[PDB]
Amino acid sequence: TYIPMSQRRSWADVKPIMQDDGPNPVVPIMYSEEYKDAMDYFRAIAAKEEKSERALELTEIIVRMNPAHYTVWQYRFSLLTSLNKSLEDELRLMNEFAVQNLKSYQVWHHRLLLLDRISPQDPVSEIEYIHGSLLPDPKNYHTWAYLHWLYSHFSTLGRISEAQWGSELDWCNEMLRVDGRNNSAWGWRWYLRVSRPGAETSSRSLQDELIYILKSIHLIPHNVSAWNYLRGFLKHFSLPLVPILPAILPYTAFGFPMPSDPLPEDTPLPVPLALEYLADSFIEQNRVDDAAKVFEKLSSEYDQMRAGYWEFRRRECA
Amino acid sequence: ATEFTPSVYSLVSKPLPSNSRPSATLDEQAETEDLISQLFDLTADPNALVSEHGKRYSGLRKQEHTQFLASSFFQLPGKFVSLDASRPWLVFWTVHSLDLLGVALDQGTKDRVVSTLLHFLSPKGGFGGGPANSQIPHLLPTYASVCSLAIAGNDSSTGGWKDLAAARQSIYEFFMRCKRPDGGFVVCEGGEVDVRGTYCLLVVATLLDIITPELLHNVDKFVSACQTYEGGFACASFPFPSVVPSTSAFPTSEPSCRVSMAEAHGGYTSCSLNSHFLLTSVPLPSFPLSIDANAALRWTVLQQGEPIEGGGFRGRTNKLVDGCYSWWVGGGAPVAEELVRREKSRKVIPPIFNRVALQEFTLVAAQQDPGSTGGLRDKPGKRPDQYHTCNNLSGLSIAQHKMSHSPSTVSSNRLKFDASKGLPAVKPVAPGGGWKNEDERQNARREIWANALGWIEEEGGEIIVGGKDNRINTTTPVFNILGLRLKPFINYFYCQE
Ligand SMILES: CCCC[C@H]1CN(c2cccc(OC(F)(F)F)c2)C(=O)CN1Cc1cncn1Cc1ccc(C#N)cc1
Ligand SMILES: CC(C)=CCC/C(C)=C/CC/C(C)=C/COP(=O)(O)OP(=O)(O)O
Ligand SMILES: O=S(=O)(O)C[C@H](O)CNC1CCCCC1
Ligand SMILES: O=S(=O)(O)C[C@H](O)CNC1CCCCC1
Ligand SMILES: O=S(=O)(O)C[C@H](O)CNC1CCCCC1
Ligand SMILES: [Zn+2]
Repeated sequence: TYIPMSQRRSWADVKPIMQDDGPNPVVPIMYSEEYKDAMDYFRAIAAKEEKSERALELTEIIVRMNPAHYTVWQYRFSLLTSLNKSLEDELRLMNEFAVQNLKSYQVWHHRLLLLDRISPQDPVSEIEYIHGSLLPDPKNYHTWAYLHWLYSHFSTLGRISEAQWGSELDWCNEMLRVDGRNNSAWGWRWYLRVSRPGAETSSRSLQDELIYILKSIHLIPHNVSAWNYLRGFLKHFSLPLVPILPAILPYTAFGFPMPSDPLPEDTPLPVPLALEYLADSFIEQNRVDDAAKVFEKLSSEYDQMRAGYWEFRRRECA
Repeated sequence: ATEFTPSVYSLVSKPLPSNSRPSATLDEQAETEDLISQLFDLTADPNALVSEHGKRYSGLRKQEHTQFLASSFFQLPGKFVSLDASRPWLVFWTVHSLDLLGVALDQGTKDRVVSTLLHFLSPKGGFGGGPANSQIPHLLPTYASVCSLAIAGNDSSTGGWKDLAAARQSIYEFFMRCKRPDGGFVVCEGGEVDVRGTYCLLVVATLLDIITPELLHNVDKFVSACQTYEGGFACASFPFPSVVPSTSAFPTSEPSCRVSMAEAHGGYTSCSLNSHFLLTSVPLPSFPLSIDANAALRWTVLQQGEPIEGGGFRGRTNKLVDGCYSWWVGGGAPVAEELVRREKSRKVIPPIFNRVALQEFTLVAAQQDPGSTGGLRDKPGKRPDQYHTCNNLSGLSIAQHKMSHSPSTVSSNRLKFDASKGLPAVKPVAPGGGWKNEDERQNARREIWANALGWIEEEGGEIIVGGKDNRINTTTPVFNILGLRLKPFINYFYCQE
């Protein structure tokens, strides 16, 4: 059974402070006895600004019941730095939270502040933890954003070696092999190969990248993630669309990869984003009437959910 | 008016093709397709007058949804402790949904709303997620509280607006304590940095007349660098400093470059488009840095689902449709469309998304099954909640009513603005942080006010799927409150009438 904190010897000197809602608040929550009691004493602790081990224990009790309680996370971090607590132990506690499905923006931000303050000479073991943590949800948005932050922050300090970037691309390639429709891994590939300040831009790398993109499309012709990456790639590097059109035309019915001579089964034609490529190719050649006819068919036949948008594109040609 | 907005029931429903390559994404997609398409098959087509015998009627069950929200004014069960740091959002989701549904609160209930929120306001500046003796201020509760006071408050001594006016300097000071040199904001002391914070802060600063040059410096650059190769926006951008290997990675005001930190998402795309749009009103030199509006419009329309998934919006590529993205993605469409319109104008009409299919998703798939708790939800198989009720209805409103930002309305607003009326200027934190002089400050006030009141519903652009009893009220793009709340609220703080 529950022992209230008013009956605990360790807390006898503390006068709890009630929540100040006013007389008849809207959206009141029927708090458990444990949560109300803990917050009553947290209000007193935070009022006197006590930085102590019992305050530390109290914050953990509260964030286990409400992991999105940003005020108590803020107080917890100031406790850790004020008491000079082991930040590696706290990091292990955050690993347990994930295992126990205690999750929020506030937990992920707490993890970031820990890594920033520890400031490891080599973050390799945190990188490897983040990779493993993606197994139950390979698209967790907070995890992917944290991974971006980790590599960006520690590369700014000069602490990401070339071997580490190489194994990160290897891991990214494996993620996309296991699920080519994981748009989060495509986004990561873009950071690794295009946007990060240390990425190489040569004629070899552009050719390699285009080969990878085209092979990905031929493996899964209806994969929107791959089509968007192709269009972003060409646009970002100001590359013409026409020379690649041979690899795309079979989907609208030389050197770079071509579609399979028998197309994969369950590949109904035409692929609407292939038609968009063709239309934009016509615009590149100043053949505005040929582009307009493709947009018209996208609008009335092949991508009718977007009929108004494709009609907007058709009119732009005139 | 519906030539280019075909009904879901008039189109062929087919699964997303597999290309003979199974994956976990496709398993989940196909399972969701079966859930939504089976409910559509059980439901009478809303566009038909001969409702099939035996099939479910899809009319908007406004009274069920009203009673769903009624618990907010009595008590919430213990499970809501997970939102105990977001109680202003529980208020906002409730009172904005009632506005959209056309249900009035009596004055005593409004007074309770006002009093509750004012107990969340700290004298040092800003609203927290609960009482000021319990929680520190936070940018997101500050937006939710300010909008809720626009909806439920008034200009009398018990109406809460006069307390907001007296708090303007302290709120501004909170905003400046949140400010980072690279243009981001922390959401609270020691908190995370993303475009949700920028959006919530710019709405409140716009409404309360507390914008200054020092507050806005680099804010446009932070947001612009969140745009990804897909055309939507990520949560944040990272500022790399001028010197490669650096002894510090803390943000700086003159980075060598900025890089987006995750994939495009409907929630962050909504915040980014809305923030950028608010910044275009501000008369600073070569400000705001531009975005690729055409890419953002393309990304927006590509997130509308296929007929087999009922025409709802998904939040990101290769994830699932979800009713709440009717607001986050659908509600960004008029903003993206207006920015595209300005780009075309600078270098020298059919609807841009399927307005009909989005309403069919709301009516058929996103309502709780009839005769039950009421409320709206993510998708079939999910419990309804206040957050999906608000955002389903906000998105339905944008689909029903054709919204646009009207240059002639903005011109009329400029002609009527009275620059000799206003509340006291905020005192900047740094000596040179304010406007250069009174001509500059009054010009800024005029532009920001006149553009904030520039959104109109286009005459004859209404489309109410299923008949006029499904009509809800018109929300405003960018702020997401009714225009009839926005106008008296912003007029109070700029002393216009
Ligand atoms: C009643 C419970 C709803 C839970 C929602 C909303 N939600 C939340 C809680 C408190 C304030 C708030 O603010 C605002 F977004 F404006 F509503 C938003 C969350 O945390 C988690 N969600 C899960 C969710 C449902 N469908 C899509 N998602 C993804 C998602 C949406 C928004 C944010 C953010 N941020 C993060 C993730
Ligand atoms: C004003 C304000 C606070 C705006 C924010 C709105 C908003 C919807 C933000 C979404 C952020 C996010 C991490 C979504 C992913 O969650 P998920 O993986 O659970 O859902 P998903 O599968 O749809 O992406
Ligand atoms: O939110 S709605 O679905 O429109 C309202 C509910 O259906 C209530 N239905 C009642 C049934 C008995 C007769 C009076 C109406
Ligand atoms: O006077 S102010 O500083 O403006 C407002 C109060 O001091 C806020 N103090 C609370 C104590 C308990 C934790 C949450 C904050
Ligand atoms: O105004 S119109 O669009 O011509 C048609 C009305 O809105 C019909 N609404 C229905 C009436 C009977 C009960 C269920 C709703
Ligand atoms: Zn949702």
